[PDB]
Amino acid sequence: MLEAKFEEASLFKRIIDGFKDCVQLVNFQCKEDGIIAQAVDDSRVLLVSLEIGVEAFQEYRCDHPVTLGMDLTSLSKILRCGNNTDTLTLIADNTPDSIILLFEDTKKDRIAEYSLKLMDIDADFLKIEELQYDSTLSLPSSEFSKIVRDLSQLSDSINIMITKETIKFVADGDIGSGSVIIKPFVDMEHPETSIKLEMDQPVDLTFGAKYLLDIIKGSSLSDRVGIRLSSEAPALFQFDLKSGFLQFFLAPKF
Amino acid sequence: MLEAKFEEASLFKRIIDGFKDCVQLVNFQCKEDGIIAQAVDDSRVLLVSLEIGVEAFQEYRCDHPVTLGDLTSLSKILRCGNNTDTLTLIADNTPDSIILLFEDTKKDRIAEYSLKLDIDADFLKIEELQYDSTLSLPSSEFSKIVRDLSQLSDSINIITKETIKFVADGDIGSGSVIIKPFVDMEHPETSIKLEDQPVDLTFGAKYLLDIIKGSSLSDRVGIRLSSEAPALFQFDLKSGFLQFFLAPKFN
Amino acid sequence: MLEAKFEEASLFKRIIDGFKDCVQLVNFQCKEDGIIAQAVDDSRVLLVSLEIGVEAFQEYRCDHPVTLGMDLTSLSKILRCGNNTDTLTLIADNTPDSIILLFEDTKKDRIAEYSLKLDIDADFLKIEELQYDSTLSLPSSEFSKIVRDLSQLSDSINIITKETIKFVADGDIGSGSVIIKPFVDMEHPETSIKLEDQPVDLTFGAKYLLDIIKGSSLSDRVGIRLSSEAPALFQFDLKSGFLQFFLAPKFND
Amino acid sequence: YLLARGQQIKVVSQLFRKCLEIDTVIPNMQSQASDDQYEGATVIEPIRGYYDVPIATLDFNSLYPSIMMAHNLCYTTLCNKATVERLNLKIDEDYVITPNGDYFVTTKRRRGILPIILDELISARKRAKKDLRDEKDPFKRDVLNGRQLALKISANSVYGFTGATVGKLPCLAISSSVTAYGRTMILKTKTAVQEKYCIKNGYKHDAVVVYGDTDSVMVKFGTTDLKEAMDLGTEAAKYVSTLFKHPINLEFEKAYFPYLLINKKRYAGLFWTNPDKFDKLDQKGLASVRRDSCSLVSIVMNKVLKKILIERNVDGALAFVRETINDILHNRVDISKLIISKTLAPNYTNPQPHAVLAERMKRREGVGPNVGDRVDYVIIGGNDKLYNRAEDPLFVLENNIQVDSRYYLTNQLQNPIISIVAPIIGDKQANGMFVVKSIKINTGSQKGGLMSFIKKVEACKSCKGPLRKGEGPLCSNCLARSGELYIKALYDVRDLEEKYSRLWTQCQRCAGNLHSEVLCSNKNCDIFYMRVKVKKELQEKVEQLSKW
DNA sequence: TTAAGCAATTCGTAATCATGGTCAT
DNA sequence: ATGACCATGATTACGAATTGC
Ligand SMILES: Cc1cn([C@H]2CC[C@@H](COP(=O)(O)OP(=O)(O)OP(=O)(O)O)O2)c(=O)[nH]c1=O
Ligand code: SF4
Ligand SMILES: [Mg+2]
Ligand SMILES: [Mg+2]
Ligand SMILES: [Zn+2]
Repeated sequence: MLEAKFEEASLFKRIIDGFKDCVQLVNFQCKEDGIIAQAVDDSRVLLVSLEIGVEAFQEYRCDHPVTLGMDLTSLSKILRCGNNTDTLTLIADNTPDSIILLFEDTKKDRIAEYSLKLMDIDADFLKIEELQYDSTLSLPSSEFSKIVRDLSQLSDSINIMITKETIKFVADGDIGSGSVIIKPFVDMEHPETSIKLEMDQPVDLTFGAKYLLDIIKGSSLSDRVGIRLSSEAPALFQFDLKSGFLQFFLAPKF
Repeated sequence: MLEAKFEEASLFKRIIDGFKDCVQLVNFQCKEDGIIAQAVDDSRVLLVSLEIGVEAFQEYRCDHPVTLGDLTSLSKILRCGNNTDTLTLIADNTPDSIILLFEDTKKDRIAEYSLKLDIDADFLKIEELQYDSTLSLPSSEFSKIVRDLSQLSDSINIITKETIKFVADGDIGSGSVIIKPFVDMEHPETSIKLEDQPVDLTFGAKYLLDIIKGSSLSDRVGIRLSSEAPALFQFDLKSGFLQFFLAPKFN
Repeated sequence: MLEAKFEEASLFKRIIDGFKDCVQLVNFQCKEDGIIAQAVDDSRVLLVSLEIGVEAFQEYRCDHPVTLGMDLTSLSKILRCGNNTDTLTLIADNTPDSIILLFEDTKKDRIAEYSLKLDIDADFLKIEELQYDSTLSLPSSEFSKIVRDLSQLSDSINIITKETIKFVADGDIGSGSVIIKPFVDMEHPETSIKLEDQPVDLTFGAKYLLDIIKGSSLSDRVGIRLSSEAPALFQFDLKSGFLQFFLAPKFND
Repeated sequence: YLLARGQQIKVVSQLFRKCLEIDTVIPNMQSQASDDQYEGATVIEPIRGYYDVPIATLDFNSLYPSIMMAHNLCYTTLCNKATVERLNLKIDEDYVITPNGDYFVTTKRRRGILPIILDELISARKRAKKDLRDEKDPFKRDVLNGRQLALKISANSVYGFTGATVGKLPCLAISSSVTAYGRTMILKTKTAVQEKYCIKNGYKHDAVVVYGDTDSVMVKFGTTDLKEAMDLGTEAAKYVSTLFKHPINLEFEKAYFPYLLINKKRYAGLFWTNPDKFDKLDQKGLASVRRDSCSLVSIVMNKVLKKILIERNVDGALAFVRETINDILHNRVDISKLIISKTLAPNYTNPQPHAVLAERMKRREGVGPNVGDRVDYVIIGGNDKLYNRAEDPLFVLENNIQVDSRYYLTNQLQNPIISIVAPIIGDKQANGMFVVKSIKINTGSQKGGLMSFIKKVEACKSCKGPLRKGEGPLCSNCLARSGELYIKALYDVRDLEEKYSRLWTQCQRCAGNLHSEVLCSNKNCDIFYMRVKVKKELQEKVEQLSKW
């Protein structure tokens, strides 16, 4: 019997809304050390992978590894029915036909017990074949999201140039072009505004903006994002969590 | 000649915006005591009744009882009204239009609007019935609960053992929210009232979504349920109220 | 090259906010004293005129006169990429084939260079009216309010009597009249309203008025000059210039 | 001329011949630029629902040619007010006025030549239909039907040419007059068959004109009996033809005992020309008889309508629909049944899927389908617009790229099945069975930009427990089911290997050769796109069985 | 220089418009 | 505090395809 009592429903709502658009049907694996769920989009170039360790939760009674066939649209509809003062708890019996979600308010008030039906997506559980990335950069997430937004406004193909320790985005469209050249920044006052490039290998890669527009949606969970780039290995965008991550795996178009 | 002077221009704006979506044509029967207005829904399932007293107007003459027969036009005209404005209704003898004077504290800013008024109102005989349950809860809470449970199904199930339970069973799943009366907090406005016989009715979501739009006149909403009569959804006013009669679904 | 650096990036954005909706294409003619550009709608009822002086720039260098015509919808996209801490800088070479917009910060080295391709073969700049029968001024937010309120009742709005500004609109659902008088005791140098000869009565087009009132973002005070059988002047003051609108009236008899 | 020229040259030649035989010269009227459209017919409102009562069908024999040859309508009979006033022609005897307002003259003044051409064409069609009547072979029956169908197109092409603005001698007066006459005639016959067959005259029920398609009126007499309905339809058609001019004639053609009127110009039913056995199952306008819908929809709709009308068991039809949905969601439908074909156009303002597909094929292969060719494609899964998600079925079969099963369920099969089952089981009960309660994400043999260098952690079976550190196809928690999952896997492998053997041995028999390799490119064979799918699926299921 | 007509439904994509969530104020 | 602005459903329009008379 799984019983994952959170600390605040906004955490899980943002966790889901970070990737509820790219993918739509996932398998949440409630194992004995938290929750882990990976999926791939229909275009098969984007792989979402989420890990919420047991530390992020408040209570965890799951004693047997269970699987939940979540449909992200219905679950987002359910999560939109949550307040900002509720301790959402996900309960599931031995053989789960449906999942129970309770947004019991801290002060004694109306408990919100929703029963969401589950499916069996019968998919495979995947994992990245790891490799030493050519450059593991860290960058404030809001700035990255703004950069992707204003660049994708121009064209539909964003390029990244990691050379000589200056992260560079370029986009060459029909109405013109746009080139952002941010230097590696570091400061003691604002730790979020920190950009430390790696001179391991120069990286010149171009990704489709139609996928970065979905990557940048999970920009609220992590105040800063870690982008790992390699000319052969597929790029990774890691949004760090309190006890996990919401990392995306994207492959440059070719 | 009918001459009302609203205390606040935003008052009548909130009054019309609470029901301007479920009904299109209404008759404003203005009398010495005040104005009475009722009309059925376009689908003939929702009944609204408007009651305003003389106590909400800074000046209300209403010489002769006159009937004021398009909610959209009224809302478009009332939209022009600003904060520091005193809306004044003006109606002549047997009118074909109506003047809405938006005066200002500064007498150098005057804005008057005329609005052309024929509605065959099937006047129903409303009568105070003895309902099985009579509750009251904050308007923001009920609106939130309905907006939540309407996404799950098109029908909402609402009291047994002095405790209401909002249940909606749809296709993607089901949702339950318990309801217990309380007045523990000093402020009562956030209290839940409840008063005789168990009642379990099911209403359409859309009409509830139109009714919860009335959560702009009072911080509380009273609900009176009867197994053999349409429900009573009323929002209280300082000088009246705006009530709703919703016919439940089939058993 | 062409070096025109704005004091703040948020200035050019509001400047173009007036053009974007009504103006389709406009050829910017640069000079040694500032920038000027004009255009007329496809129906030839409204004329726009831009005048930006050097005083609204931290540095200006336009040794040779330049003339570039581009799309505002594409330019607005480029301008929206500007943070509130960056400085805009227009960059164009001799006989430019494309304009270059530059955003730079002052604490962290962040260079944002955007290119924009630019010619309609039309540079007709004509202004004739320099004397109107009445001059008034009022807040830009207040005029836009009255305009969008009256536009809901009809497709045209009629604007002038002795020491009073009258806004009247008659339509199918009814009529609407807003009468604003100048004197205000507020003692605030912004929300005040002034009016300064001959009575004026002319009806214009609502749509054009909606497109004009959208220039309320450039400043907080718009002046309206009226003249019978003459295009009205809708001007928005600017620190080094203005954005004036020439809307021609409609024949009413 | 029959292969490089349209239907205009034939009527032109006929007109010139009849003119030469009648001492008449055809002017060289400069063809006008173009026109938008004139007023055609007045299709009656289709009362939708399920009709178990026999609906008779009464249609007109060559409606527009009959109207032409019945009112002396031609080029040589087209007068106006000035002409009739100058000649002083009596009304209703020497000249007549059409409902469009145009003026013509009776046969007493001048016999037209379009009536003669139409007499020739209908006398040809009469024998073309008599030959079909005296013929037994079903293939030869269809051939004679096509022969008859081409002789009623030209008889209608006469009116089309008189109304064709683009083309010589465009006389819109005559086309407008025949359309007005047709509209007024169908309205009059509807009124007459609703008036005569009612309660007052001594009939059992109230006849109601259920549907009308500009020449036909599907009157419902109410009698559940079928032979009585046929006899009443014949009597009604005869009485109606009694109230018209000689060349016009209404005929009782068919009856629909189970009638399902889906919408306007869209219905289905059983063809009863004899009160003892239904002829066929009609499908007018439905997505089954269309060509821009995958053949799966056609097969499903055929089986569903067969179960509903012929056998009359909606439960079995709903069960079959559920099974089809499960097959779609679990990738159990062959690619050959998921192929959509669309006719390419010369120019495209709004981009289309097949147009972009043809462009990509030209850029990639080296040559693509030119204009006029039916380009076929399947809708692969993706995020961008639908026109950017379409691929050659051979490219899909080779690259093993996945098919958008949800698209085919909701956009291809959901709407027609819903529209045909809702008049029986209601809208909500019909739409409830289309919820996605199960899914199969293939993610197999798709090695590409990201689908390469990825792992499969091989979770536990029947519980998907990631804590499968202990080897074996099952975790220690659900080890009690080790005798059922093996049975499931083994029987899946059995079915797959039987199907694989049947398909490949069948391919060898077809190729004629046994000791040689069968490298067949024929993509029109139902077994094509299926042998490779079964080979792949059997490979995967055998590799899954090898874990025990 | 050459090409029958119109009526009707269904689906996809864009353009436009109402409405809510969150922020400088 | 009040709307501002961006994001997200309804509604309309029209191209494209095909079939029905
Ligand atoms: C098929 C077709 C039809 N028309 C018009 C012209 C009049 C009506 C009657 O057509 P219908 O096929 O039912 O057959 P119909 O001739 O009326 O009757 P019968 O088979 O002789 O009984 O439709 C056309 O203009 N072009 C066409 O290709
Ligand atoms: S796929 Fe068809 S054509 Fe090819 S060998 Fe098999 S039966 Fe013959
Ligand atoms: Mg016919
Ligand atoms: Mg027909
Ligand atoms: Zn297990």
